[PDB]
Amino acid sequence: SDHKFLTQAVEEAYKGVDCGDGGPFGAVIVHNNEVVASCHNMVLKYTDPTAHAEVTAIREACKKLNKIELSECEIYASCEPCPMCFGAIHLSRLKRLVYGAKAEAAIAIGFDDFIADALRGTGVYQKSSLEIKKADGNGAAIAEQVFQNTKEKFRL
Amino acid sequence: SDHKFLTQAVEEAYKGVDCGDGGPFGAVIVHNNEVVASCHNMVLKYTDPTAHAEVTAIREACKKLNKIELSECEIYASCEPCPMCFGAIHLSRLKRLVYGAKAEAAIAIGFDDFIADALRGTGVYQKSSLEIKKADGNGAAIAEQVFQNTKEKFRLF
Ligand SMILES: Nc1nc2c(ncn2[C@@H]2O[C@H](CO)[C@@H](O)[C@H]2O)c(=O)[nH]1
Ligand SMILES: [Zn+2]
Ligand SMILES: [Zn+2]
Repeated sequence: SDHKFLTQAVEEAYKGVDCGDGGPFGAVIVHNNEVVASCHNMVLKYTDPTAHAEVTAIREACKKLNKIELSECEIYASCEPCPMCFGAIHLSRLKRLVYGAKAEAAIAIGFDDFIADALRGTGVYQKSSLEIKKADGNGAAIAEQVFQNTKEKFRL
Repeated sequence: SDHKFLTQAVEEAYKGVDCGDGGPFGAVIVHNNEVVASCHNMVLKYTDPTAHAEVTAIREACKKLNKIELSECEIYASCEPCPMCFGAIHLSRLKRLVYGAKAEAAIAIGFDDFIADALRGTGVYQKSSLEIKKADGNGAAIAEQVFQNTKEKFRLF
Protein backbone atom coordinates (compact mmCIF):
# COMPACT_ATOMS: atom_id res chain seq x y z
CA SER A 1 0.00 0.00 0.00
CA ASP A 2 2.74 2.43 1.02
CA HIS A 3 4.81 0.56 -1.58
CA LYS A 4 2.11 1.12 -4.21
CA PHE A 5 1.87 4.89 -3.85
CA LEU A 6 5.61 5.45 -3.35
CA THR A 7 6.16 3.42 -6.52
CA GLN A 8 3.62 5.56 -8.36
CA ALA A 9 5.60 8.61 -7.21
CA VAL A 10 8.85 7.10 -8.53
CA GLU A 11 7.18 6.46 -11.88
CA GLU A 12 6.00 10.07 -11.90
CA ALA A 13 9.60 11.21 -11.37
CA TYR A 14 10.74 9.15 -14.37
CA LYS A 15 7.84 10.43 -16.49
CA GLY A 16 8.54 14.06 -15.65
CA VAL A 17 12.26 13.87 -16.32
CA ASP A 18 11.52 12.08 -19.61
CA CYS A 19 9.11 14.76 -20.83
CA GLY A 20 11.38 17.61 -19.70
CA ASP A 21 8.83 19.00 -17.23
CA GLY A 22 11.47 19.14 -14.51
CA GLY A 23 13.83 17.19 -12.31
CA PRO A 24 13.43 13.51 -11.36
CA PHE A 25 10.93 14.06 -8.56
CA GLY A 26 7.38 12.85 -8.03
CA ALA A 27 4.61 13.26 -5.48
CA VAL A 28 1.26 11.51 -5.00
CA ILE A 29 -1.45 12.81 -2.64
CA VAL A 30 -3.92 10.14 -1.49
CA HIS A 31 -7.16 10.31 0.52
CA ASN A 32 -8.11 7.01 2.18
CA ASN A 33 -6.56 4.88 -0.59
CA GLU A 34 -8.01 7.16 -3.31
CA VAL A 35 -5.41 9.06 -5.34
CA VAL A 36 -6.25 12.77 -5.26
CA ALA A 37 -3.23 14.05 -7.22
CA SER A 38 -0.31 12.41 -9.05
CA CYS A 39 2.32 14.96 -10.07
CA HIS A 40 6.00 15.52 -10.74
CA ASN A 41 8.38 18.47 -10.84
CA MET A 42 7.09 21.13 -13.26
CA VAL A 43 9.82 23.75 -12.75
CA LEU A 44 10.91 23.80 -16.39
CA LYS A 45 7.43 23.42 -17.90
CA TYR A 46 5.84 26.14 -15.74
CA THR A 47 8.93 28.40 -15.54
CA ASP A 48 8.27 28.25 -11.80
CA PRO A 49 11.09 27.54 -9.31
CA THR A 50 8.42 26.74 -6.70
CA ALA A 51 6.77 24.04 -8.86
CA HIS A 52 8.41 21.06 -7.16
CA ALA A 53 6.53 17.77 -7.25
CA GLU A 54 5.09 18.22 -3.75
CA VAL A 55 4.00 21.84 -4.20
CA THR A 56 2.38 20.95 -7.54
CA ALA A 57 0.62 17.97 -5.93
CA ILE A 58 -0.64 20.12 -3.05
CA ARG A 59 -1.96 22.77 -5.45
CA GLU A 60 -3.82 20.12 -7.48
CA ALA A 61 -5.26 18.30 -4.47
CA CYS A 62 -6.48 21.55 -2.93
CA LYS A 63 -8.11 22.82 -6.13
CA LYS A 64 -9.73 19.40 -6.59
CA LEU A 65 -11.06 18.99 -3.03
CA ASN A 66 -12.06 22.70 -2.83
CA LYS A 67 -10.28 23.22 0.50
CA ILE A 68 -6.92 24.63 1.60
CA GLU A 69 -6.29 21.83 4.14
CA LEU A 70 -5.48 18.22 3.27
CA SER A 71 -5.68 16.82 6.81
CA GLU A 72 -7.49 13.65 5.67
CA CYS A 73 -4.80 13.05 3.01
CA GLU A 74 -1.26 11.67 2.92
CA ILE A 75 1.61 12.60 0.60
CA TYR A 76 4.10 10.18 -0.98
CA ALA A 77 7.35 11.78 -2.15
CA SER A 78 9.87 9.89 -4.27
CA CYS A 79 12.59 12.00 -2.59
CA GLU A 80 12.93 13.65 0.81
CA PRO A 81 11.11 17.03 0.61
CA CYS A 82 13.16 20.22 0.54
CA PRO A 83 12.75 23.06 3.09
CA MET A 84 10.22 24.77 0.80
CA CYS A 85 8.17 21.62 0.17
CA PHE A 86 8.27 20.60 3.83
CA GLY A 87 6.99 24.04 4.76
CA ALA A 88 4.25 23.54 2.17
CA ILE A 89 3.37 20.10 3.57
CA HIS A 90 3.10 21.70 7.02
CA LEU A 91 0.90 24.54 5.76
CA SER A 92 -1.36 22.10 3.89
CA ARG A 93 -2.01 20.14 7.13
CA LEU A 94 -1.28 16.84 5.35
CA LYS A 95 -1.47 14.24 8.09
CA ARG A 96 1.31 11.88 6.96
CA LEU A 97 4.44 11.99 4.80
CA VAL A 98 6.07 8.95 3.19
CA TYR A 99 9.30 9.64 1.31
CA GLY A 100 11.48 7.12 -0.50
CA ALA A 101 15.02 8.43 -0.97
CA LYS A 102 17.35 10.50 1.21
CA ALA A 103 18.23 13.99 0.03
CA GLU A 104 21.86 12.81 -0.15
CA ALA A 105 20.96 10.63 -3.15
CA ALA A 106 19.96 13.76 -5.09
CA ILE A 107 22.96 15.73 -3.82
CA ALA A 108 25.18 12.89 -5.07
CA ILE A 109 24.38 13.75 -8.71
CA GLY A 110 24.76 17.50 -8.17
CA PHE A 111 21.57 18.88 -6.64
CA ASP A 112 21.49 21.68 -4.07
CA ASP A 113 22.76 20.96 -0.55
CA PHE A 114 19.27 21.97 0.56
CA ILE A 115 17.82 19.90 3.42
CA ALA A 116 14.88 20.71 5.70
CA ASP A 117 15.77 21.01 9.39
CA ALA A 118 12.15 20.46 10.45
CA LEU A 119 12.08 17.10 8.67
CA ARG A 120 15.33 15.93 10.29
CA GLY A 121 14.43 17.42 13.69
CA THR A 122 17.42 19.78 13.79
CA GLY A 123 15.69 23.15 14.20
CA VAL A 124 15.50 25.67 17.01
CA TYR A 125 12.38 27.52 15.83
CA GLN A 126 10.68 25.12 13.38
CA LYS A 127 9.34 21.85 14.82
CA SER A 128 7.04 19.28 13.24
CA SER A 129 3.97 17.38 14.44
CA LEU A 130 3.55 15.56 11.11
CA GLU A 131 3.91 11.78 10.87
CA ILE A 132 7.04 11.06 8.83
CA LYS A 133 7.99 7.64 7.45
CA LYS A 134 11.23 7.09 5.58
CA ALA A 135 10.52 4.08 3.39
CA ASP A 136 12.73 1.00 3.66
CA GLY A 137 13.45 -2.14 1.70
CA ASN A 138 12.43 -2.54 -1.92
CA GLY A 139 10.61 0.78 -2.25
CA ALA A 140 13.54 2.67 -0.75
CA ALA A 141 16.04 0.96 -3.06
CA ILE A 142 13.89 1.73 -6.11
CA ALA A 143 13.47 5.35 -5.02
CA GLU A 144 17.19 5.87 -4.44
CA GLN A 145 18.26 4.40 -7.79
CA VAL A 146 16.25 7.11 -9.61
CA PHE A 147 19.06 9.65 -9.48
CA GLN A 148 21.82 7.41 -10.80
CA ASN A 149 19.55 6.11 -13.56
CA THR A 150 18.67 9.69 -14.54
CA LYS A 151 22.31 10.81 -14.50
CA GLU A 152 23.21 7.84 -16.69
CA LYS A 153 20.41 8.66 -19.14
CA PHE A 154 21.88 12.15 -19.75
CA ARG A 155 25.61 11.43 -19.35
CA LEU A 156 26.47 11.54 -23.07
CA SER B 1 14.50 52.89 -1.75
CA ASP B 2 14.05 50.27 0.97
CA HIS B 3 11.20 52.09 2.72
CA LYS B 4 9.32 52.67 -0.55
CA PHE B 5 9.09 49.01 -1.57
CA LEU B 6 8.53 47.86 2.02
CA THR B 7 5.57 50.24 2.25
CA GLN B 8 4.32 48.89 -1.08
CA ALA B 9 4.41 45.34 0.31
CA VAL B 10 2.47 46.54 3.37
CA GLU B 11 -0.07 48.24 1.09
CA GLU B 12 -0.43 44.95 -0.78
CA ALA B 13 -1.14 43.24 2.55
CA TYR B 14 -3.93 45.74 3.26
CA LYS B 15 -5.41 45.46 -0.25
CA GLY B 16 -5.39 41.67 -0.04
CA VAL B 17 -7.22 41.52 3.28
CA ASP B 18 -9.77 44.09 2.11
CA CYS B 19 -10.82 42.17 -1.01
CA GLY B 20 -10.73 38.83 0.81
CA ASP B 21 -7.88 37.38 -1.25
CA GLY B 22 -6.13 36.09 1.87
CA GLY B 23 -4.16 37.19 4.87
CA PRO B 24 -2.45 40.48 5.72
CA PHE B 25 0.79 39.69 3.90
CA GLY B 26 2.42 41.39 0.93
CA ALA B 27 5.56 40.96 -1.14
CA VAL B 28 7.31 43.09 -3.76
CA ILE B 29 10.09 41.96 -6.10
CA VAL B 30 12.37 44.66 -7.54
CA HIS B 31 15.18 44.79 -10.11
CA ASN B 32 17.36 47.88 -9.51
CA ASN B 33 14.55 50.13 -8.28
CA GLU B 34 12.02 48.77 -10.80
CA VAL B 35 9.08 46.74 -9.52
CA VAL B 36 8.77 43.45 -11.38
CA ALA B 37 6.13 41.96 -9.10
CA SER B 38 3.69 43.24 -6.47
CA CYS B 39 1.60 40.65 -4.68
CA HIS B 40 -0.25 39.64 -1.53
CA ASN B 41 -1.53 36.42 0.01
CA MET B 42 -3.93 34.59 -2.34
CA VAL B 43 -4.56 31.46 -0.26
CA LEU B 44 -8.32 32.06 -0.09
CA LYS B 45 -8.57 33.42 -3.64
CA TYR B 46 -6.77 30.47 -5.25
CA THR B 47 -7.66 27.69 -2.77
CA ASP B 48 -3.89 27.18 -2.57
CA PRO B 49 -2.14 27.11 0.84
CA THR B 50 1.21 27.60 -0.91
CA ALA B 51 0.03 30.95 -2.30
CA HIS B 52 1.61 33.11 0.37
CA ALA B 53 2.60 36.60 -0.74
CA GLU B 54 6.26 35.67 -1.28
CA VAL B 55 5.59 32.54 -3.35
CA THR B 56 3.04 34.46 -5.44
CA ALA B 57 5.54 37.27 -6.06
CA ILE B 58 8.18 34.71 -7.05
CA ARG B 59 5.85 32.96 -9.50
CA GLU B 60 4.79 36.26 -11.07
CA ALA B 61 8.32 37.70 -11.27
CA CYS B 62 9.62 34.51 -12.87
CA LYS B 63 6.80 34.56 -15.43
CA LYS B 64 7.55 38.22 -16.15
CA LEU B 65 11.29 37.67 -16.64
CA ASN B 66 10.82 34.27 -18.37
CA LYS B 67 13.33 32.46 -16.16
CA ILE B 68 13.39 30.41 -12.97
CA GLU B 69 16.11 32.42 -11.18
CA LEU B 70 16.00 36.01 -9.90
CA SER B 71 19.67 36.47 -8.98
CA GLU B 72 19.63 40.18 -9.93
CA CYS B 73 16.42 40.99 -8.02
CA GLU B 74 15.55 41.72 -4.39
CA ILE B 75 12.40 40.95 -2.41
CA TYR B 76 10.53 43.04 0.19
CA ALA B 77 8.18 41.19 2.53
CA SER B 78 5.66 42.89 4.80
CA CYS B 79 6.19 40.03 7.28
CA GLU B 80 9.04 37.68 8.13
CA PRO B 81 8.89 34.88 5.52
CA CYS B 82 7.82 31.47 6.79
CA PRO B 83 9.93 28.32 6.23
CA MET B 84 8.11 27.56 2.96
CA CYS B 85 8.61 31.04 1.50
CA PHE B 86 12.20 31.29 2.72
CA GLY B 87 12.91 28.01 0.96
CA ALA B 88 11.24 29.42 -2.15
CA ILE B 89 13.42 32.54 -1.84
CA HIS B 90 16.49 30.31 -1.66
CA LEU B 91 15.45 28.31 -4.73
CA SER B 92 14.70 31.51 -6.65
CA ARG B 93 18.18 32.82 -5.71
CA LEU B 94 17.00 36.34 -4.97
CA LYS B 95 20.08 38.24 -3.84
CA ARG B 96 18.49 40.16 -0.97
CA LEU B 97 15.49 39.97 1.35
CA VAL B 98 14.21 43.01 3.24
CA TYR B 99 11.33 42.22 5.57
CA GLY B 100 9.12 44.40 7.73
CA ALA B 101 7.77 42.80 10.89
CA LYS B 102 9.05 39.90 12.97
CA ALA B 103 6.94 36.74 12.73
CA GLU B 104 5.86 37.14 16.36
CA ALA B 105 3.65 40.04 15.23
CA ALA B 106 1.71 37.70 12.95
CA ILE B 107 1.62 34.96 15.60
CA ALA B 108 0.18 37.28 18.26
CA ILE B 109 -2.98 37.82 16.18
CA GLY B 110 -3.59 34.13 15.50
CA PHE B 111 -1.16 32.64 12.99
CA ASP B 112 0.97 29.56 13.61
CA ASP B 113 4.34 29.53 15.34
CA PHE B 114 6.08 28.72 12.06
CA ILE B 115 9.50 30.37 11.83
CA ALA B 116 12.44 29.84 9.47
CA ASP B 117 15.63 28.76 11.26
CA ALA B 118 17.82 29.53 8.24
CA LEU B 119 16.54 33.12 8.23
CA ARG B 120 17.22 33.73 11.93
CA GLY B 121 20.63 32.04 11.69
CA THR B 122 19.77 28.85 13.61
CA GLY B 123 19.76 26.45 10.65
CA VAL B 124 21.87 23.29 10.63
CA TYR B 125 20.93 21.79 7.24
CA GLN B 126 19.49 24.87 5.50
CA LYS B 127 22.12 27.63 5.35
CA SER B 128 21.17 30.81 3.54
CA SER B 129 23.52 32.98 1.52
CA LEU B 130 21.38 35.99 0.61
CA GLU B 131 21.60 39.30 2.43
CA ILE B 132 18.80 39.74 4.97
CA LYS B 133 17.67 43.08 6.43
CA LYS B 134 15.05 43.37 9.14
CA ALA B 135 13.37 46.75 8.98
CA ASP B 136 13.89 49.25 11.80
CA GLY B 137 12.18 52.50 12.70
CA ASN B 138 9.30 53.62 10.50
CA GLY B 139 9.14 50.54 8.28
CA ALA B 140 9.13 48.32 11.35
CA ALA B 141 6.33 50.37 12.92
CA ILE B 142 4.24 50.18 9.72
CA ALA B 143 4.68 46.44 9.23
CA GLU B 144 3.94 45.78 12.90
CA GLN B 145 0.84 47.99 12.80
CA VAL B 146 -0.54 45.84 9.95
CA PHE B 147 -1.64 43.15 12.40
CA GLN B 148 -3.41 45.43 14.87
CA ASN B 149 -5.12 47.30 12.03
CA THR B 150 -6.49 44.13 10.40
CA LYS B 151 -7.11 42.11 13.57
CA GLU B 152 -10.37 40.40 12.53
CA LYS B 153 -11.31 41.55 9.04
CA PHE B 154 -10.16 38.33 7.32
CA ARG B 155 -10.54 34.54 7.47
CA LEU B 156 -7.72 32.82 9.37
CA PHE B 157 -5.71 30.07 7.67
N1 LIG C 1 5.57 35.66 5.83
C1 LIG C 1 4.22 35.18 5.59
N2 LIG C 1 3.53 34.43 6.63
C2 LIG C 1 2.15 33.93 6.39
C3 LIG C 1 1.52 34.17 5.20
N3 LIG C 1 0.31 33.62 5.26
C4 LIG C 1 0.17 33.04 6.47
N4 LIG C 1 1.31 33.24 7.16
C5 LIG C 1 1.56 32.76 8.52
O1 LIG C 1 2.16 33.80 9.26
C6 LIG C 1 2.96 33.22 10.32
C7 LIG C 1 4.28 33.95 10.41
O2 LIG C 1 5.07 33.76 9.23
C8 LIG C 1 3.05 31.72 10.04
O3 LIG C 1 2.15 31.02 10.90
C9 LIG C 1 2.55 31.60 8.59
O4 LIG C 1 1.93 30.37 8.28
C10 LIG C 1 2.24 34.95 4.10
O5 LIG C 1 1.69 35.15 3.07
N5 LIG C 1 3.57 35.43 4.32
ZN1 LIG D 1 11.00 20.77 -2.80
ZN1 LIG E 1 5.10 32.01 3.68
